[PDB]
Amino acid sequence: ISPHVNKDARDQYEIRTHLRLVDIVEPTEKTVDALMRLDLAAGVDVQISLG
Amino acid sequence: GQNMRVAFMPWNGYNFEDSILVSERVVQEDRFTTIHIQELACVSRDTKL
Repeated sequence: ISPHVNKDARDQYEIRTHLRLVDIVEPTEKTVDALMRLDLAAGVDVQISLG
Repeated sequence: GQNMRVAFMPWNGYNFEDSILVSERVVQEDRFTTIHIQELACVSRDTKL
């Protein structure tokens, strides 16, 4: 944090990345369409694996 | 129907060749009132959405 010398003055930061897994077994067209038309809060990444 | 007391005569033309002149008494007595029962349905389906 010191622009010059002062080696012992430091700041520790962290970027915590949270991961949640939702498994949907036995999909239906109705369920999939509902999921499609449902929009999620922004800034939340969603990756869909299929099989 | 009902047995109404009728007279055969022209009356200022309100019974002109097919028309019928009816006293207010017969509508006061509920001579001809009738009940109609209508049926309305509101359906609900498991739509694709």
